[PDB]
Amino acid sequence: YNTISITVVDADDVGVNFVVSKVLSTLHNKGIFNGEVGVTFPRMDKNVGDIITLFSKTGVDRKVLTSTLNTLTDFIHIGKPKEADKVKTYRKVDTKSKGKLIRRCIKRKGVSAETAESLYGNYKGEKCKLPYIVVNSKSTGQRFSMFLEECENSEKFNSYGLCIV
Amino acid sequence: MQKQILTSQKRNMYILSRCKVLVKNGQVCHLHEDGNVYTVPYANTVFIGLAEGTSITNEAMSMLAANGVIVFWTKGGGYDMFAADIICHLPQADYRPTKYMQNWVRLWLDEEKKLSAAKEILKMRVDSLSTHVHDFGVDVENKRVSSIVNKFDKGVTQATSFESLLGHEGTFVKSLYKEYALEYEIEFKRDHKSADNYNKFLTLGNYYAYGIARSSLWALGIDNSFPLLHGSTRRGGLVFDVADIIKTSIILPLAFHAADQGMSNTEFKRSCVAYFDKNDILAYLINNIKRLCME
Amino acid sequence: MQKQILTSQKRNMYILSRCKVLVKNGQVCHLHEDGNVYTVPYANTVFIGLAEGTSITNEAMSMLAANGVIVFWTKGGGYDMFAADIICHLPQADYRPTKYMQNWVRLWLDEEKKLSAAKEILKMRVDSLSTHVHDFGVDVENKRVSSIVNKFDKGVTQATSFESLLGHEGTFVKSLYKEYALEYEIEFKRDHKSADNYNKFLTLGNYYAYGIARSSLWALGIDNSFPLLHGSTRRGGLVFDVADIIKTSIILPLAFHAADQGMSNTEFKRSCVAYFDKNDILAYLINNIKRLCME
Amino acid sequence: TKLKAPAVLAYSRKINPTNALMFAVNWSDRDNTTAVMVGTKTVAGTQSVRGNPNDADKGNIQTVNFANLPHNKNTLLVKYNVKFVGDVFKAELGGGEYSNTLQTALENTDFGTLAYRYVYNIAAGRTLWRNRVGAESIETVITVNDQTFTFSDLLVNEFDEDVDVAEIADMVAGVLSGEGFVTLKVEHYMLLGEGSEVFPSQEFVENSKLSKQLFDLNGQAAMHDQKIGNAIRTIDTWYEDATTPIAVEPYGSVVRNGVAYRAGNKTDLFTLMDGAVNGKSLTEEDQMFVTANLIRGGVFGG
Amino acid sequence: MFIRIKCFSKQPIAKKVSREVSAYLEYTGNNTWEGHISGQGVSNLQTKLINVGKGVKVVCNYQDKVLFAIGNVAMSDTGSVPKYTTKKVYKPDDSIFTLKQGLVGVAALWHDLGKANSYFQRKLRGECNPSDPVRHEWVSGVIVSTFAKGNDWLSDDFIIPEVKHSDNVFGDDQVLNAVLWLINTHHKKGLVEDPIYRATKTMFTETLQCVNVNGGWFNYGDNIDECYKIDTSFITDTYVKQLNRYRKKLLATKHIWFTLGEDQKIAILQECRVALMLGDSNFSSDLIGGDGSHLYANLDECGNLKQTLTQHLLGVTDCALKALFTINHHKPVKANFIPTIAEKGEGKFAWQNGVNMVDSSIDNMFCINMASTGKGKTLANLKLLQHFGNVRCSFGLGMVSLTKQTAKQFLDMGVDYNSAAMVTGFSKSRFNLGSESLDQDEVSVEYWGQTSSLSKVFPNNNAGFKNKKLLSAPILVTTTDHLVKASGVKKGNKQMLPYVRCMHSDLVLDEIDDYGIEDMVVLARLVYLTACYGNKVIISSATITPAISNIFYEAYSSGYKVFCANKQTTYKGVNVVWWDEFGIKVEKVTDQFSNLNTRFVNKRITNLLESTPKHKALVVDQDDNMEAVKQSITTLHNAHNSGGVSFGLIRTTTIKDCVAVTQELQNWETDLSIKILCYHSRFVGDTKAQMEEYLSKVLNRKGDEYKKFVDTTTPTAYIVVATPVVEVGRDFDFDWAIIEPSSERSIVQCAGRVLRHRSSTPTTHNIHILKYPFKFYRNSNICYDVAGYESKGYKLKSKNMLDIYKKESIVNSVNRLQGDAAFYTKSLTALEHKVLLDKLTTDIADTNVFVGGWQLTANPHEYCKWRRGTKNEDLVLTDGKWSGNVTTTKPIQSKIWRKWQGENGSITVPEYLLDKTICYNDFYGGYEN
DNA sequence: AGCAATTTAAATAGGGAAGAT
DNA sequence: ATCTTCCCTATTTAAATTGCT
Ligand SMILES: [Mn+2]
Ligand SMILES: [Mn+2]
Repeated sequence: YNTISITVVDADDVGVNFVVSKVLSTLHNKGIFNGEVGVTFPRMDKNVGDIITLFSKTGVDRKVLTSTLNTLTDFIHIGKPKEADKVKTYRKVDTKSKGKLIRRCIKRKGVSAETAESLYGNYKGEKCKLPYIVVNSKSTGQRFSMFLEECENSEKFNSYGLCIV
Repeated sequence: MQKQILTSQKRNMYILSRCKVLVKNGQVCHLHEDGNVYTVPYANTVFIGLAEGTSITNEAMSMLAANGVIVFWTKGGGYDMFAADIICHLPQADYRPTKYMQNWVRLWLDEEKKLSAAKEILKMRVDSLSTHVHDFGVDVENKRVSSIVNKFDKGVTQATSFESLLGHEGTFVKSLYKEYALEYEIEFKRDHKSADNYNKFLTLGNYYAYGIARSSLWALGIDNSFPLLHGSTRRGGLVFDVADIIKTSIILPLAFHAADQGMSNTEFKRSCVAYFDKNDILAYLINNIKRLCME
Repeated sequence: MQKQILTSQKRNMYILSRCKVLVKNGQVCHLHEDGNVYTVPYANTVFIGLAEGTSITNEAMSMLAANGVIVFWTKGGGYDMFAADIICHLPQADYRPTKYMQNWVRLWLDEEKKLSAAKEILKMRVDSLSTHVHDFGVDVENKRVSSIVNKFDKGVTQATSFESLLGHEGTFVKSLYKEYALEYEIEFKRDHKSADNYNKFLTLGNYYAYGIARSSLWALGIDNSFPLLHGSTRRGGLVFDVADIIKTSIILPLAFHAADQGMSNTEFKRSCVAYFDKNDILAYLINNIKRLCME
Repeated sequence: TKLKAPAVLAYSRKINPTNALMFAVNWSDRDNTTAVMVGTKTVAGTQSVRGNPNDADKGNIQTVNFANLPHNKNTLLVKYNVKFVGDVFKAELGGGEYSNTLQTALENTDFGTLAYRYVYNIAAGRTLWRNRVGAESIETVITVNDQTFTFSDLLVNEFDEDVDVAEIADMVAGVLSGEGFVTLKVEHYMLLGEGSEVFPSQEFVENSKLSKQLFDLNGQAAMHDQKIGNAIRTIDTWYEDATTPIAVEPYGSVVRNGVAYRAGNKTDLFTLMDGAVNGKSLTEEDQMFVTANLIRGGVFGG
Repeated sequence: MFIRIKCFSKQPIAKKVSREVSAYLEYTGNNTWEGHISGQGVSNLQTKLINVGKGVKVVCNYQDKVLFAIGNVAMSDTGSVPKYTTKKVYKPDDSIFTLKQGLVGVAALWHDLGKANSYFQRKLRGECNPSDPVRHEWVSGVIVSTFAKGNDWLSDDFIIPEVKHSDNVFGDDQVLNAVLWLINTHHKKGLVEDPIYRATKTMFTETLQCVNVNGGWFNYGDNIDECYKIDTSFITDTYVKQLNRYRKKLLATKHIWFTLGEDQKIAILQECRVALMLGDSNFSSDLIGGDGSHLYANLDECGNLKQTLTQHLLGVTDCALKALFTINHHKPVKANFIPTIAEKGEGKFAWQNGVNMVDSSIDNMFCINMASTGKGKTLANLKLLQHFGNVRCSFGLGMVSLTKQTAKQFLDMGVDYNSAAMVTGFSKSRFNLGSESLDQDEVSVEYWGQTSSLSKVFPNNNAGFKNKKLLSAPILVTTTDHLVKASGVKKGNKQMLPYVRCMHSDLVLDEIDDYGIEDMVVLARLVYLTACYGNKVIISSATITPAISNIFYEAYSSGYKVFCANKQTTYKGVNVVWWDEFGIKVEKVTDQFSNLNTRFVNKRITNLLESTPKHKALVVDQDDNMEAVKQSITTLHNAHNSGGVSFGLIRTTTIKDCVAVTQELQNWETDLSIKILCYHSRFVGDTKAQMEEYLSKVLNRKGDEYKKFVDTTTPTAYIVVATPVVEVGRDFDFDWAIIEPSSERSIVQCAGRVLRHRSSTPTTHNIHILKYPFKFYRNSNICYDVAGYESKGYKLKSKNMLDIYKKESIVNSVNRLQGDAAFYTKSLTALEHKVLLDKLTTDIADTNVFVGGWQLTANPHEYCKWRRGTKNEDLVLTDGKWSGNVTTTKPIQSKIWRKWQGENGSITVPEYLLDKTICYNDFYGGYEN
């Protein structure tokens, strides 16, 4: 599948990962990831890396995405579209912490608050140490951290560039 | 085999490989690998080169030098010359240094022409970048590369001293290194001691650039002891200064393409000499040095 | 890599005749038509001249130039009467020290500094005479040689031009040629085309001092296109200017002794190695040309 | 010779910016300035510290600040006054056996370029670190001695030529080379979008404390004066291996990258001022760097 | 330089060396090259002729002397190039080589019999403590002793009997006792704590009977019964026949063992032990792979079971036999014939023609080079070594920097790295700055050299860089601690490499007086061991005391007695070569060394005394030494100065004394322009090195180059307050010195730091000796023990230097050269000589120099410790941040002339001063505040 | 003890072919 | 062509043994 590169440059004044996350947000908000364009990162060791890599099967051109990232052009670099027979596809993994599932136990099982604390008191509290990005969510008005990890390649992708199922 | 290199306008730097050069029936010929003899016309060549697998004889040497055809010994490829004599005005009638050589000396001496020629060598280095456009490399007309080019142009034009020009030259060279690293998805930092593909491929490509710049400086009789940017104690600094023109325009994209596809060194050598033969890079350096020294 | 021997500390010098020079198992060796392959100490060779009937491959030049051996050919303009173009390839692949070019050309361009440098190199003739004495020929301290050295110094002190210099050369050399000839009881006319030993040994020593002078020049980076002596009969450049320091002190006494004591060409050649390494003439010329450029 | 540097030698700060107060406007309704309020949301979570494992059962009710634009204004306005002051060669604590030699060694400083890069860092948006990111429109208005200057498209990384920055740079270099002061009221209007989250400067919190303090003057979000002063002097493109302009430091040191560019390679300020008072020939760029440090100021004693 | 190279080689190793030797010389035909080349060309030809591979057979002749000989080519004994050399040349009553072969073979087949107990099996498998209660060498010794008590141990079937715990395994049979000591001490020597035994035991068996299990073998002792229940699975074919053939070899040769002397037995058993550890470590290093199970000896890196004990014993036997053969039948690789040595010395080196008075064919030589400093002592030592032929020597010197100085002299005169090997085993970070290309200095560690044939018998092909430089060096310019381990070690196989090094190489020890008393004892032990194999000892010390020169001669004489009776040759005596800058004297001395040595000493004294007095010392009368230092500085500046500028050296004793003198002089109000330096040893890597290079370049007074390293325009007192680090190995030249008295050799050495380079005589006085050491105010009972030979057993009756020294005296080496034992309680010189003869005596004691009987034990390596210092922990400065309790402080900034800063490095603090903060400072390093 | 005959074998030289530049 | 590596190719040296005087 042919692919394109979006490398964050000159982001020292601002962290590199903040520019990476803003690149993800601007690629989300102006379309791009309809259902078939996916992201991958060549340098996840402990950081998310500074290269966004889009491996759309139909083909991503330079002009559409450089018009999309007109806001990041001061510290971005776009390579010409190259080809890759295999891309290392990542997916979204989310975390739950206490009250999250407590409200689920309010609205699914219909139990009271104290017994919902009782079934979950000694449980939960997982801690994801995977490399991540920090995403502005616009439909739900709060900003969060989204965790990415390696999984088998899927035909369909989300609106963010990660695998489905 | 037989190889033609245009150098100035009409004289041709002949390169002969796997052949035995001697005198047959009163004129210089050479037996090739296929057992077929080939003669050489004295009128159209001034530089004749002896690549790998090549032997020349004494009366062939004498008759070649008596016809104005001055011979040099080179490593196979034609741009890695290790042995020659010095160009004169005429080979037989007199012994004077070439006008180009004398002009270079005078320009180097007076401090103002040396500064103006240092600015000019960097102007033509930016020209070289645009002139020699590659396919696999980055776009020279791209906005980041053009911003680097205009930054270098402003910095060279506004500078009044050599150490400012050295800082600006290093900024431009390593900025193009950073741009090509941003292309080829790698953390590239220029060090000669590294054993990775990009650094060692750039190192041996730089050695090829030094060889072709040495041939271009020799072919107009320019000596190897008058550097423009580099210091007076730098041995062969003019070879490095002339090779700087094509290090970041030709050697750098070819070397990064070679490390990207990962092929071996001899076929990188054949790619470098193919780019030198196709676009007449030595002729570009010859005309560059003529325009620098003539002023 | 090591120090790879200083080129002043190389002692072997050769002028090969009627042979095919090649590389056989990494060896610089010349093969004759009788099937004899004689090796050459290429890491210790000062120069290899090539006489008529000689031939050399590429690889032999490649590992002679990497070891800093100057290779010239005795034909072409090698008839020594015009002395226009003795075809002399140098190893410029090694990037030479530059400062001797800088001080040399600072004094070259300045014509008054060139005139003074010419006078110093003309005084080096009599300096060579005094330093290098011979015990089988002319005593330097006798009345004729002391008188002509005094006349030469008092003429070169009051000299005004290079035309006046050309004339003082006529006197010194011609009359030293003659003074030896009268003491060796031989009517002698210097002729490069003459068949007598007194001239063939002199031309062989001319080629030997050519090789020593050119190796001393190249060592410092000095070329040949910057001579100090300009004249009608002084075609040949700086290598003959350095070489005629040691005609009448070294080359001429050895050639006259050889001819008188019936030496063969081979032993005269060897007598030349013995005098050029016992008194260390290459380091003498190299240090003295450092004294010449200096500032 | 051997003019040894005074141990009390210091220079005053010559680029004094105010705190960058932050307001919410529209793009075509630029006069209605509503102050951006730092909200603060509570987060429930137990404490996890290395020194107190016994206290991890209960506690640490933390309340972390945030600052967004309101949902009716799409433009963030940043107001601050940058005050350039002259006589940068006067040492305030130093003296004049060394500082007077510095005066007479840095008199050939081209202040034009120094000032250009200062006003270019003012105008292009170097003072707007994380909130110029992702903005579809950048605007800078500079008011100086009853003169208004408008800047729209200036790429901040390279200092390209525009006659507007140059115009102000003239009076700024005339101040910095001579005696006096000049004040640039800088208002930045960046169109981020409707309700986009803005970035004030951060107070230092402890390893524990709370997650993040945003900088408040009288309840309103702002950014630090020294942080803007970091932005203005971010002009250093003259160290060896200079890729991007860094803040002019006496050691060329950036904390956030974990490397120092001018330390340990004879291009630090101190070796250059000792070379200046011992009188070796400086180039224009390192002398400009030394004058930029003296404009920045700081104690140089040892 | 005209050389001729001939090739003896077979193979195409007559072909691929021909390319390199035909790159540098002309071909004269018949595999012979001949021509002219430079000395650097000789070095390049050596470097690319040796590196080309193994089997190079090259002989080079410069004129007619052999330049070099690649390989073990016999080449020339008289003529050069032999005909065919086949076999069976001499075949003598070798006797002692058959004795060493029998002892090593019998012991090596019995050295690891004690690993067969069940405790060692579960130790290798790993279910118990890896430290045994009793070490397996002692268990194997118990096995052999029980077998010898039961059956006739020399001619019987083996069968391992039921053994119990034995406190002692040493009986009376001298040969059995030799085999038992070889078995038990194949890992470590036994250590005897007993004071009466240490007082009295001298003989071979009579000391060996006191070596019990409690001397290190008996670790804890709770599983002894499991440690002595043993299986007998060794009874196989090849093990039994190997044991039988070696036992019968010993049986046939042990008749010459009783005809040996004590000295022989000790040296022969030391050689046997060294060969036994060589074979044991050689077989333990390599992995053999195959095993017959049920019993095991060693473990691999993965801990798996390997090297079963039958084939382990067989492999250790053959490797030790081969070790012995190559160390006893080696023609070792010697250095090049340096052509810049053999010519005449001119002027002040004209005494170096004394080598033309020495015989070139002597098998042994004991040089006592009493020449003064600045005369080229080490060059004269190399000349004396090269007078006997090609050079093979170990230049063992104190300090790293003195080895660097001798290496730089060897480099710039004639010696390349194909013959020289500078060894400093610490990898110091002192680099040369300014210009790497324009250095022409900083002798480094490469050693192109030539690998000797002895590397194949060492463990895992010797080692990497360091031990290859140790063993294979023709000339080994080394720090001395790489050679004093030849005499023996506590634990491990660190004895074998300097032992085999000093076996085939000469020993050259320069300025042995700067070493400690125990250091000099173990150095004379090394001299005895070097003389045990016929090598020549060159001692080079000007201020030699008769006692020292005598005990070094007696060590060499006992060693040459070992070597003479070892080759069954009648002992004619030792060729003693007395040498100084005024003459030489070579005598065959077998007895009356003392009168000849004192006559040479008196002749050197009379050749020193009619020369002009260069150091006139006045002992001050001022009691308080602080103001004595003040008044002496004022007086010697007003008398000794070069146009107002004077250089003074305040030699004090210890570090806090140095900072006390510095802090007094900095606060001292005077019209003199005092500029103070601190020059002690407690300093950080950077700071210390910087002081060294500066001081060496400002106190160089052979030329006027220093006028540019200091401000000589203004009249200034440049004062350097230093500890004994200035009086050892420093080429410094002060105008005058003020000395705190600690020892008389300190007085002579600090006289040697004044007018060292000039020849102008002083007029009035150039040395002012302090009235008392500063320890008098801290300890009036004993004050000269710090950096001196006063001690608790040798106390001066008075500490006044008017009582114990001359008030006006010309200080030279004469007082140290003469030697006086009477009146040692009220004079410093006789106190010095007393200690020197009362510690380095001709006895064996236990910490003495003739040590016999104790070499078998671990006692001379425990109670006589080389470089015996205090605990010494190292506070390390890491990038400006100190490690321990350091606390950087600020100096007085009154008169400091030069102060170099430091960021890295380490300071050596005694554990006593670790209690408090050492308070490191940039000017003066360590103190008490 | 030197040698001779005579075997035995290790190695040296060379020519042809093929693969590199 | 040039030069290198390797495989024949057998030609060419060195050792080894042993009656014989
Ligand atoms: Mn063991
Ligand atoms: Mn063992």
